Parts: sequence; structure tokens; C-alpha cells
Amino acid sequence: MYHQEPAPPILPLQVILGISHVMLNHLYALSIKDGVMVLSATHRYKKKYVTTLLYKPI
Amino acid sequence: AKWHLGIRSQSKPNDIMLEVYRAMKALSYEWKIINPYHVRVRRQNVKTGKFSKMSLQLYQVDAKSYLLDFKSLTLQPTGHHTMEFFEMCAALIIQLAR
Amino acid sequence: SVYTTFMKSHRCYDLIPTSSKLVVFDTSLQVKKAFFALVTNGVRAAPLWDSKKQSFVGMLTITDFINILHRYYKSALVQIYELEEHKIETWREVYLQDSFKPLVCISPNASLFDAVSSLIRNKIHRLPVIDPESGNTLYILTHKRILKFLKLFITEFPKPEFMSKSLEELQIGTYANIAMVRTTTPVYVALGIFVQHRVSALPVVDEKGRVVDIYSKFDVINLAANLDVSVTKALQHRGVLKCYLHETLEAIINRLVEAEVHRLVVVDEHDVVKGIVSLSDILQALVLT
Ligand SMILES: Nc1ncnc2c1ncn2[C@@H]1O[C@H](COP(=O)(O)OP(=O)(O)OP(=O)(O)O)[C@@H](O)[C@H]1O
Ligand SMILES: Nc1ncnc2c1ncn2[C@@H]1O[C@H](COP(=O)(O)OP(=O)(O)OP(=O)(O)O)[C@@H](O)[C@H]1O
Repeated sequence: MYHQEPAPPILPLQVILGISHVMLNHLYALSIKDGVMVLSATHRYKKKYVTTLLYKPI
Repeated sequence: AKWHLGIRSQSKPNDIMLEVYRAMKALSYEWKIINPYHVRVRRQNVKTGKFSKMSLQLYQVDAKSYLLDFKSLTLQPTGHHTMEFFEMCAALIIQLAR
Repeated sequence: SVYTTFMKSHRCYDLIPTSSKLVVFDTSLQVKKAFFALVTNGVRAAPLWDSKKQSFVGMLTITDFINILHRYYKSALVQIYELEEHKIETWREVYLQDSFKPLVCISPNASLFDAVSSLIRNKIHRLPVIDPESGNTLYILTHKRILKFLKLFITEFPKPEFMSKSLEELQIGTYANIAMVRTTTPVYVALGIFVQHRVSALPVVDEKGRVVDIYSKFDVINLAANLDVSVTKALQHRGVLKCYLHETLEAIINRLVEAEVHRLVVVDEHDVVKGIVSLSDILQALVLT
């Protein structure tokens, strides 16, 4: 990413309640209710998988 | 329980695209287009110096509905990838939101 | 010894499970709102991300809600505690918490021993494991987590001699000046002592001095959602586990780990509390010793 100038592939994962099902490294989130946004995302450290939630206000 | 992936817009893809380029330029990100449904975006971190990066991929989920997707890239550390991700995604979504 | 050596030779990484959830709050969150998020997510604490400092600044734990409830109380504003909406940020700043008690954390690569000293030296109950490369809190280390892991080894390996001696022989646990309440005691009193003494739980005892229950910090804040009430009255808004000095270290550990509790109330033949044995107690004696 070095510049500041300007058939969408179909999507089969979309909503959730195993890891690939969640897609490692992809942003997930909840319906923003009551002025608070919840993000989630799963990452790998070596052999381990942490699914991190961030509770954020707007 | 109701965990939605990325964000869902219904505006036209090219439009959508521009909206994001605009946001990003406002949010003061620089990007590299990889194609009209994928961009690699980057953000300098002023306190840190280091950059944070992520991938935008547009999808179609219906015929009248779309889905924009965010993906991450690469004594306390200065620099917190997962948090800087979340923050980068948040700022955009807010910028877009309104 | 052998347990000490085990702990100097294992990385915190080692007891991180394969999958794990970590809930983080932005310190710009509303204490009140956070409290619910702790609850809905079924966790007792959370890491605090401070967006402006661009960092993890510490933990939101039950003591922090206690410290705040107390302030309202000291101000005769207890009626308001329920209703307020100051940010976590605000209150931590009130106490200059980030500058005075800065975050204590550890590397995935540090020894389990190191983590045990860490928690004890700093008198804390939670310890963030943070990848120094990425800056990501991988997972949070508790005494219970640390002990449970060690117990697996304990059982699959020959015990030392002293693992058979008794609490009394070993002199493990706290037996002087036990903070306890009485059936009748005013919740507000417990508050007072929680704040002043830095213990987690209080044995509820009868006139004879026998343990009938236990009041925790949680119980206090849980209520606040009047305070002159009977500890006993409050408890109608909801585990006590016993042990004796005749009991062997080994027997104790098994119960503490298998049982899921965070401490045992030591008790004589007629249930008259004599002391408390906790996880720090266990883990200090096995490991730091
Ligand atoms: N890693 C840490 N770094 C800095 N401060 C911490 C850390 N962990 C906890 N604290 C602080 O220490 C105080 C005591 O919390 P601690 O977790 O030790 O006991 P607690 O309130 O009973 O919580 P818990 O349910 O985890 O026992 C709180 O003010 C908390 O914010
Ligand atoms: N009601 C009490 N009165 C006096 N001392 C106590 C009481 N409860 C615990 N202690 C002692 O105070 C120290 C801290 O105990 P506490 O249970 O708060 O910490 P811990 O057991 O290390 O943490 P955790 O409960 O997470 O294991 C321990 O050494 C324990 O023996």
C-alpha cells in the first residue's frame, strides 16, 4: 500500500454462533447496540488459537 | 450469538469502492489496488512509527446485497497488531457508517 | 526441588490451551456497561486497552468495582453507584492507577516459575501473557491455571517425601488474624474490610466461631444492583470448602484442583475456623520454595 488514489466475487461463514466455521484472521462483529461496538477475530500464535473480542464505544 | 462477518452494504460496488477510498483518504490511509474488489490498505502509526496493514475484499452475497470483508496482515511491546487491526477496521466502518 | 525445577523449565506458552477466548475492553468503556459484558461473557475480569496511550494498561477486576463502590459509600452516594456512567478510563485516572500500579505482564517464553513469582511479588491474581513480537495478549495466567497444569505432572510422577506430610507439619496457609464476618454483620462492614485488608473472601462464622458460609467481593458488588443489611440476608441473592491440619499436602491439592474452589478454610474438629489455605499458598510452597 503506497498510493492514495481510486463481478464482485461470490461468497459461500457469513454469520456464526471449528477454525478454517470461522476464517482465521477475518473481522467479525456484532450488531452495534447501545453505542457499543464489539469486534472479534481469531489469530494463531504458533500452535495456538486465540479468538479476541474488543469491546469498543462510539 | 449473532456474529456477523465484515459489514453488509447494498449500494453499488463501484460506489461502495469509492466510498471506501474516500473514507481511507479521510482516515488518511494509503492503499494499493489489487483489483476492483480487493485492496491492500495501510496506516502509519504516529506514536509508533510502524505501519498496520489489512485487506479489503468485496463480495456479493445475494444479487441486491453485498459484503465487505476485512482481513489482517503482517515489558510491553509498542505495537499491538490485533488491537491496531480492530482499530483500523473500526475507524473505517465508523467513517463509512456516516 | 523437583517442582521448582519443573516450573523453571516450562514456558507460559505451555499451558495456553489450543483454543482460547480473550475479551478486551477499551478503557473508554462505561464501567457499568463493562460489568454486564464481564457477566454476559461469563468472565470475572478483562484486559484494558487504552486507545490513546496505544497500549494495554492493566486489568478490570472485581476489586476495582469494589474500590469504586466504596468511594460512592464514603460520599453517602451509594444510592447512585447503580446508576452512574463514568468511563473506566475516568475512574482509573481518579486513582492514577496507570501510573501507580502499571500493567504487569509476561512473555509466552518466560518460565512458569517466573509467572508464579510474578503474581505473588506483585500481589495480583491475573497475569497477561503478551507476545513481545506482536504485542498481543495471548492469554491470562491465574494461580488456578498454573496449579492445575502442575497437578497433571504431580500425579503422573513420583511424589517427594513432603507431599505426604500434613498442613500442620508443613505450616502452609494462613493461621494468624483471619478476616471473618458474622452471620449478623452488615454487608457495608464487609466492604470496609475488603477494601482495607486485600483478601478475596470472608468466612461467615457463628457465635461459637464455626464456619457456616463465606462472603466474597463479588457478593458485595452483585448486591449493589442499601448496604446496612445482614451478610446473611444478602446471601439470599445467589462454595465453602473445609480442610483440617491433619490432612496431607497431597490430599489438599487434589481437593483444591478437583473441587474448582480458590481456597480451603482450615477447621478444627468442631468446625472452628483455624485458618485458610489458598492457591498462592500452595503454589508458593511447591514452587517458590
Ligand atoms: N496484570 C496486572 N497488572 C496490573 N494490575 C493488575 C493486574 N492484575 C490485576 N491488577 C489489579 O490488581 C487489583 C486486584 O485485582 P486482582 O485480580 O489481584 O484481585 P481481584 O480484584 O480479586 O480479581 P480476581 O477476580 O482476578 O482475583 C485490581 O486493582 C486490578 O485492577
Ligand atoms: N479471610 C482471610 N483472612 C486472612 N487471610 C486470608 C483470608 N483469605 C485468604 N487469606 C490469605 O491471604 C493471601 C491471599 O489469599 P487470596 O485467596 O486472596 O489470594 P490467592 O489464594 O493467592 O488468590 P486466588 O484466590 O486467586 O488463589 C493468602 O496467603 C491467604 O492464605
